[PDB]
Amino acid sequence: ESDSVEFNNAISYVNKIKTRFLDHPEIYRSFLEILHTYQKEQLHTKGRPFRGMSEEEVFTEVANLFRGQEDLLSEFGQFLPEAKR
Amino acid sequence: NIQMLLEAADYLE
Repeated sequence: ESDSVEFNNAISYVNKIKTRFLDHPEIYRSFLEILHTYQKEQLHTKGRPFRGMSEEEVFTEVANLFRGQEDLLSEFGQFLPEAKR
Repeated sequence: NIQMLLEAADYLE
């Protein structure tokens, strides 16, 4: 995976998101904080139970951001496991 | 999959 299509595939997602909300920079920060939050609720040595986090939450937070604008949501969903149908 | 997106942000930034 030196530079698989998936790599540029991901970059395109983040890029488009940036160029999309050029007027609303605050949006960019949030999205990144979402994926970032995931990482936070992972470390801390042993994964002791305490309402952690995973892909499910990230999907919600990002969805909350891109409300109505499910266009970008579709891209994010591609990475996440497809639900029913 | 998240690794690519999360990492992607750093690339552009």
